[PDB]
Amino acid sequence: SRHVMYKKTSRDKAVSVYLGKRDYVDHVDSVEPVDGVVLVDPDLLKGKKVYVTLTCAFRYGQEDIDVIGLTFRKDLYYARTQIYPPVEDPKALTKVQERLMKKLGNNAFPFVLEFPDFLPCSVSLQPAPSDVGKACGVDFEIKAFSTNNLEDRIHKKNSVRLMIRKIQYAPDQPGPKPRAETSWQFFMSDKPLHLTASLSKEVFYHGEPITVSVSVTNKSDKTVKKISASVEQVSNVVLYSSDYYIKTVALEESNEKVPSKASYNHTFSLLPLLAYNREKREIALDGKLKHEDTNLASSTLLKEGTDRTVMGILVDYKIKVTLTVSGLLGDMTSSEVSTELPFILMHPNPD
Amino acid sequence: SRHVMYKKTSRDKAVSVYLGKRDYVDHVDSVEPVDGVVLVDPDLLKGKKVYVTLTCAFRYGQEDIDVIGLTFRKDLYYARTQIYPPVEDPKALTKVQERLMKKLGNNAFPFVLEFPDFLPCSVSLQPAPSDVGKACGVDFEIKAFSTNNLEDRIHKKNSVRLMIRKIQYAPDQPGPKPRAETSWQFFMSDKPLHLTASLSKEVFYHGEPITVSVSVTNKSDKTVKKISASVEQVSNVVLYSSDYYIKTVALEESNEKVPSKASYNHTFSLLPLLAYNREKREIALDGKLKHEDTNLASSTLLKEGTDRTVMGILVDYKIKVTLTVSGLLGDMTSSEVSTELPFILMHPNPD
Repeated sequence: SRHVMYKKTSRDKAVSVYLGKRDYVDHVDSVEPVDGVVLVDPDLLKGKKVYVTLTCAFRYGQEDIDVIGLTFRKDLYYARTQIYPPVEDPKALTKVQERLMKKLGNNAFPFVLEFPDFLPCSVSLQPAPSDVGKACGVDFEIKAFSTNNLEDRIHKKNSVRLMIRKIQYAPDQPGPKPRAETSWQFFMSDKPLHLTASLSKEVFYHGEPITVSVSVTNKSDKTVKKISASVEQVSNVVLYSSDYYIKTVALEESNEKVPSKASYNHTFSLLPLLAYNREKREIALDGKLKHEDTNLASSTLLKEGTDRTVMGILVDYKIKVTLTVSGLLGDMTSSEVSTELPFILMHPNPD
Repeated sequence: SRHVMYKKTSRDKAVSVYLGKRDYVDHVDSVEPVDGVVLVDPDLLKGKKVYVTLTCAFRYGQEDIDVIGLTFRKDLYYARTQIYPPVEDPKALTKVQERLMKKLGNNAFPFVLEFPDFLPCSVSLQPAPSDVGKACGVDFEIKAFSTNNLEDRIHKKNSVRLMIRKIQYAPDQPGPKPRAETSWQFFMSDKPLHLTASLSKEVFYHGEPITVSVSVTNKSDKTVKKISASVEQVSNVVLYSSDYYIKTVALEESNEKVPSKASYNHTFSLLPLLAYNREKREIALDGKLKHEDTNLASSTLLKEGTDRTVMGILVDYKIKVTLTVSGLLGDMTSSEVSTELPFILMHPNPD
């Protein structure tokens, strides 16, 4: 039984919001709803009506939504539900809504705000210290407030705001094994540099090592000086500025030589975590850096022909294995050749 | 007959330097020497001796060498030659040194400063407006000055400085044809996505179109939505800060579909010039942006096991062809796969 719960009271002692979670799982097929409870104080309400909202929104300039001096903002969703005076809709309470209701008492009014399937998940771009202002990403916010009319300035102490998150999971099995053969033919004649990278599965979760079986067969006269397997994260902003970023989030090298007429076989273990990329800036995270529950951003996925500008940021990951061949181009020069496999990265299934 | 010549007089009317060129060709095998002439005025010299220097040097912080407020500087070469009073070395004058000598008269003393083969060519990184200070690169400078002792402060008006450049050429023939087969095997069974990019040659010059013959054979159930061929420039700084940059300097897309059981054949024409990349910042050039004779930086080349930190910046270019397949990873998602060929980019042979 989960004993933990998130709550915040409006600083006029009028409204108060109570959530079980802050992180809601997008299962691709469906999304977890925001089942919550709102407390009221009819005396201090002063005959004002109370509503609850759910706002998904892209921002650009600052970290959070509720901050002065944004460069751009574009709400991607809005909902509203009157909780007091209550439009009498006695729906079945969730097991979480029971826990929150009993403790409070009679002035506890449940609610359920739903999530669309066209929205992205939570994503944030931590900017470089110098380029502070490039900061952008998608945010989510539950908010409750007391009001009379529907077109009024909501006062400082009337409102109450909880920053929530949307995180993405999907099953990795049953799934195939991605493979990539490739054969470079430099020079006269037909003597190829064969490379063969492969994966065990297409989906991966934060914390999971990513095994890449490499298989080189060097028929050329020239030698392979280094072999290296990496995880690259590409980020594409698709609102306001539309910037582009790329980061190596994991890397493992092999300084072993692979000369002519030789063959190489090794399985690299790559582990892209934020832990080893804290110092790195201009990187796509699924939250704020200071928070502990933050990881690298999940793989964005676009269905059919959805408006790309909706997603806010497009994050994708790929494996990349790179051979560093001595000679090849130039009499005495080291050149590089690579081959890239894409994969999905997501948040693991919560307990 | 070239009627043009570069000259600058020290603003004490003491020393003056006269060059035919400012751009000297590194032919990889050899380098063009700095054949020049120096003018003197024995009366105003005031019994001071005159020398001529050739200084290759990396810098970081500003555009030029002769500027106040550098963050880092590391000279990579230094030479000196006394021209007055002349150590009597009557060597044969070049055809260029003749032209400069006759016009001046009796006070014209020729000189020849040589270039090592361990030095890089001219390269510069134009920083972003925001990140001004990332500016770095290799510079070259001919300098003459009048002095008494060898350990004195050279005065403002005694010295004279000409910023010169070192540019790299090499022959493209006789040469092979780079090719790259690659075969992706996603999903169960054995149905591959075949891609085959190829080049006509390995060396290319500024201004020359780069033809890439692409050849797709889609045996998989899924469709290829887009095909794209690009030129990527990677820059690696190897002194002081050691930053990393990557830029698409040329791009050509093909929105033609390539469905299952189908085949694609087309030759893309890519043309990486600075003209189409002026707006782009954090890009490796072979000079200052404001100058007209500037292009994209040439391909750096490292021989045997040279100290990489000598070159200052490591610039490399590659062709990249990218297939954008619908489906593949995810039920209804577009993923990408690519294959990369390296090539050499250099300055063309001067007239």
